[PDB]
Amino acid sequence: TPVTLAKVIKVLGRTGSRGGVTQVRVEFLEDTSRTIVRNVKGPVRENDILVLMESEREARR
Amino acid sequence: SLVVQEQGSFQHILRLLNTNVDGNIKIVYALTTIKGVGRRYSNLVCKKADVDLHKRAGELTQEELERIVQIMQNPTHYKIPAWFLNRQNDITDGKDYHTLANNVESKLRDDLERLKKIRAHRGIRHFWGLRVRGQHTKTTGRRRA
Amino acid sequence: AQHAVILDQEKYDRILKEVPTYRYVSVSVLVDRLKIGGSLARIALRHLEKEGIIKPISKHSKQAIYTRAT
Amino acid sequence: PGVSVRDVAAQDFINAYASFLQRQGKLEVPGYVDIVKTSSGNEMPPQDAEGWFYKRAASVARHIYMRKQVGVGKLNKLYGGAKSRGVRPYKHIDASGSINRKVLQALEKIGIVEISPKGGRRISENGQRDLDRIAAQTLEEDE
Amino acid sequence: QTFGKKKSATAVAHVKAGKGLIKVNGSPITLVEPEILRFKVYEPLLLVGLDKFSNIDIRVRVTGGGHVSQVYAIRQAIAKGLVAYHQKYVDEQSKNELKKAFTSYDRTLLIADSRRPEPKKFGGKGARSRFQKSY
Amino acid sequence: IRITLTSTKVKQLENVSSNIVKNAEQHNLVRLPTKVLKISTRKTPNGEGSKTWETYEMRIHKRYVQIVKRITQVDVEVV
Amino acid sequence: FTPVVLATPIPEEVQQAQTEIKLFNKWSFEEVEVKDASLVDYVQVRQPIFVAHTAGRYANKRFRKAQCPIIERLTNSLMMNGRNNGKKLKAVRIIKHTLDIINVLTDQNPIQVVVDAITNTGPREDTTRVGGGGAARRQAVDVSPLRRVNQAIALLTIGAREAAFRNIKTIAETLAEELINAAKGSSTSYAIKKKDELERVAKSNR
Amino acid sequence: GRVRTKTVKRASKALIERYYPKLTLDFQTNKRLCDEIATIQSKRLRNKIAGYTTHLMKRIQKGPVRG
RNA sequence: UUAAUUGCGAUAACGAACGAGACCUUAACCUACUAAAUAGUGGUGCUAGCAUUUGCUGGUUAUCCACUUCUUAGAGGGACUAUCGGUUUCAAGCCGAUGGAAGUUUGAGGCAAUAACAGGUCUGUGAUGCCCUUAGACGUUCUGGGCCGCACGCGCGCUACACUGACGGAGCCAGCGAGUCUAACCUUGGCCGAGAGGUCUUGGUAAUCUUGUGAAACUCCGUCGUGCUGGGGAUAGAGCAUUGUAAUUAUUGCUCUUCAACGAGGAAUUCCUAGUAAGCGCAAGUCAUCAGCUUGCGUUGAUUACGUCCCUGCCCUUUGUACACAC
Ligand SMILES: [Mg+2]
Ligand SMILES: [Mg+2]
Ligand SMILES: [Mg+2]
Ligand SMILES: [Mg+2]
Ligand SMILES: [Mg+2]
Ligand SMILES: [Mg+2]
Ligand SMILES: [Mg+2]
Ligand SMILES: [Mg+2]
Ligand SMILES: [Mg+2]
Ligand SMILES: [Mg+2]
Ligand SMILES: [Mg+2]
Ligand SMILES: [Mg+2]
Repeated sequence: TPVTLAKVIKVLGRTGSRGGVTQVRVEFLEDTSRTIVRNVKGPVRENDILVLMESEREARR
Repeated sequence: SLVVQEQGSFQHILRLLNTNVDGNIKIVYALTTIKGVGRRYSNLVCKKADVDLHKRAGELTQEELERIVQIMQNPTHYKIPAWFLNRQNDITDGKDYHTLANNVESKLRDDLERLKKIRAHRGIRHFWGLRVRGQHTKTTGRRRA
Repeated sequence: AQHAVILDQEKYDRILKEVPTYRYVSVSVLVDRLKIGGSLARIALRHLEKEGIIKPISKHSKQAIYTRAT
Repeated sequence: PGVSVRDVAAQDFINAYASFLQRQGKLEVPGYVDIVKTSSGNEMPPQDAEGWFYKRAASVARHIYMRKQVGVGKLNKLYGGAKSRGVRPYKHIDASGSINRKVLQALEKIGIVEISPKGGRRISENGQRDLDRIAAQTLEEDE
Repeated sequence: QTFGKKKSATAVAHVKAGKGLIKVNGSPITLVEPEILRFKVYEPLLLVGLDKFSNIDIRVRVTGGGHVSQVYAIRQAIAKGLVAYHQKYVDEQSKNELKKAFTSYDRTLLIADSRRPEPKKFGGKGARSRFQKSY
Repeated sequence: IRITLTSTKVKQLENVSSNIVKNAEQHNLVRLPTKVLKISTRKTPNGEGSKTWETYEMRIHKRYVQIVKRITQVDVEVV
Repeated sequence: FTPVVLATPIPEEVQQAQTEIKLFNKWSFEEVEVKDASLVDYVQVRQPIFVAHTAGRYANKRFRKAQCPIIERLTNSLMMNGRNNGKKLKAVRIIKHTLDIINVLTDQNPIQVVVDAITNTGPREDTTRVGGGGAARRQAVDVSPLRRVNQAIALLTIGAREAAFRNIKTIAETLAEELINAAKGSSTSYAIKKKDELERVAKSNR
Repeated sequence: GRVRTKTVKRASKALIERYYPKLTLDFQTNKRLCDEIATIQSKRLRNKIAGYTTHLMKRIQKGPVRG
């Protein structure tokens, strides 16, 4: 069960040709120290903790 | 109600007026298995022949339902009115029947033949396969044969 | 299966083998368990409601819910 | 304890009490029952047919007590649901007139309905009496 | 003299020293029977104030709307009823003790649900929706 | 006395209502719902184009011895 | 427990539930934890409600249906496939039926074995359509704290909807026989079979 | 949605030039000031001049506004 | 920057006209005044019922006083994004919040410019140019048929494949409306009829009467049991009614009987963001009779987005052109 936590620090914006995805900066909490930009599907705002299936190697566009 | 068991006196397969009827089926509808026996007219005779409707078809005796065959082919003499009858006032003899089993198609045939040979509209219109009831015929009713 | 509409007893005192390790019982449980069809399963849920192990939790027409000898 | 019908629920009172008029047998039923549906705007004759004149007679008196004066027509509007007009839109169709009139009759043959001096049907002089009577029958063993 | 409203259902009550009988329509509240919405009507009195409503003026009658605008209307009457005899009557800090507990759960009891239904424009069976198109 | 008065415009409808509660003190002595009549037809004279509908409206507002015959001198009527 | 009465006999059962400790009418709306830290703030137990019909404006502004009592939330995704539209009263009777239809299979508060059945019904990752077109790539993107909720609802209602259809069982009996498995490691539940289906080339396309 | 047009902005500053004698940072005071000296037609018309005149006032303290 | 050629600003432009907006309409509140058997409530006179310190429920067609909260419409009040923060880039504004009946121009409409189209209408005009016809008439009337005609393709819809259902009792809740004297409109209540419907009264020119329009979905209680079944009601037979000089090619309604396809619809494709979608019925137009249509009105009341320019496509610049009957 390779999972990890991540709450969204800020919302970089949207991408996707139809406009239904958001770029987010993120971190895992205790000894926070992470920052990586994942793209996310349903609506998301600040401090929304969310899942992750590999702790790094995010994307863009 | 509550549970009984009963002995082996139930049946599937039971032929009554040339038509076998399923027995595992509850009663008043296993009667509609006969042409001419609808639901209004099946619901009534079997109460004005004094039977309990909660029972499936598997019970009963011949004169418990000869109670119904002489009811159904001679109902004018059994307190059921004339507006329940698929043939009332006739046109051959003026007396009111109830066409049943085979009798429906046959005295339907007479109804069509009486018009088809008189060259009435409905007569040769029936003889063509077209709608006798005045409905539109361009937009509707196509795939068929 | 083709299912059944009367109350002999082949697996129908499995109609009395009718509680342990399957608590909830109602019409749907009766028909499924390699068993009856479900219109005599309504007087029967009325029959063991009369005096049986099944006790009513549910007060409504559309579904009855009955449990074990809890 | 000072019981009117308004303090007993409708269904269990209208129904379990309608069995009282069976218990007595002061009937005057029409006898054309076993051939009726209560409306053109429905399809099957009433399921039971062993009763339901009591339930109907209960029902009308409950509304007649609960308000001032009733009429034969308004009975048809009330019970009459929607005719399944087949393949066309459903509509409100009124109910059987003969059915409802013959219950507004057979109820002042018992002393529960009056014939309002204004026209219509008043709850009778003694109707306001025996209706509240069945309340404490039902209530004082239903708490 | 309190209001009650959901859409076109309106419910009425009154303010003076009272009875104990809490009357719905004429058939008192005990059973109203849109069967399970009874807890909708029961709801107000239960945060605080469970009794001494034998000095209480609660007759309520409902007209208009339907089987659920009336249930929402009557609670709009009853709840505003209590804080009504707490205006220049038994202390007004209790107004701010009920308007406190009612409104801090307010499922449209003190403040009327403003939601009214939209006029339908032509070319459709609706205010917003439209007939089907064919090119 | 009892008068019932009606018109479509409201001003000269209420320039008599006030003008009669002031003859009410002529020797220091003693609103209906508005009816909207709706005609709803098509804008187009023939049959063409977008199927466009158009409601019109009439607004009808109604209200309610020697001095009697010299008070009646908008739709005036009294009984 | 403060039993008390007035001129209208108040049924005793009502007075000993709410004013004693402000419950829901039968089921203890009281403390029930969420077994997924990302639904912290995305679930509305406490404040309790006695009936699942608090008709309120949870739509005209955006995120508010987060604050809707998360049990009235699901009583809404049931009244559809077209015929059942409207008809909340038909829906809320299915839920209070299903609660003790659940409760007759091991006790302790079915108000949780529903939420215990959505945290493992939320798809962690998901895959959607690139600009592309025909030759379009399927890049994975992780899933929202609120989408994981919204969609595990309609996923759960749907599985019941199409299994109640034409089968002898009841609609309350279906989603009861479906909510329970999603409590953990279902492997035999419709909505779980779809969340686990939906995580497809999921941690690979990232 | 909420952009006031030159009908208000011209009229709203048409006052502040002739009546900075008086005029306040509170809306409802100017509300009932307006119709005394102006000839606005509708209430919504006046309430929007007032809402902006007050807005120019709530900011007039800290630096004069162009024009 | 705004929904906005809406504003801030920037400026060889300045100052101005229409369009946007303002406006008018309707939906929200209002314990503020004026007020009321054509609207209600409370009280009281008189009376039914229930248990009895007098309590519940009614009736009370002036049975007298009082009230104006529900209801009607006059005069008006009210929101102006007020206030507080976050934000801006000085600004115009945008975002959050508290407050509030109300904070997407508050919700929804009416109005709507310049230039155009060979768009549609001479089948609305006793509007009309020219042409054709004018007595064996293309005028007009009368009789009778057709516009409905059925190997087939398509557009708007109605009804359904069911167990969140059908049916039977039962509960019982709206709003917008229309309605009769050079006359027979809307119809309560009494009987008769299983029904459709029949009949002798009756009220209303209508906040009064029909009408609380006791609508339908819906709600409580039962029956049915998975398969074309009691789902579905097409087709057709027989009989009874209603409209109308006239029902045949069934006008429509009713009764019994007959009981088809349809087991959730391929490629395609419409509509929709809140009391909205969809479900449900009702009135009005039509109308002698006939709604599966339309114009509205309320009842039940969600899911899903509060985003993009991918497709379809509008607007504003800049750009290229061999286009100008304009890709
Ligand atoms: Mg009914
Ligand atoms: Mg009905
Ligand atoms: Mg094409
Ligand atoms: Mg234009
Ligand atoms: Mg042309
Ligand atoms: Mg011409
Ligand atoms: Mg034609
Ligand atoms: Mg079309
Ligand atoms: Mg059927
Ligand atoms: Mg039903
Ligand atoms: Mg399109
Ligand atoms: Mg038409």
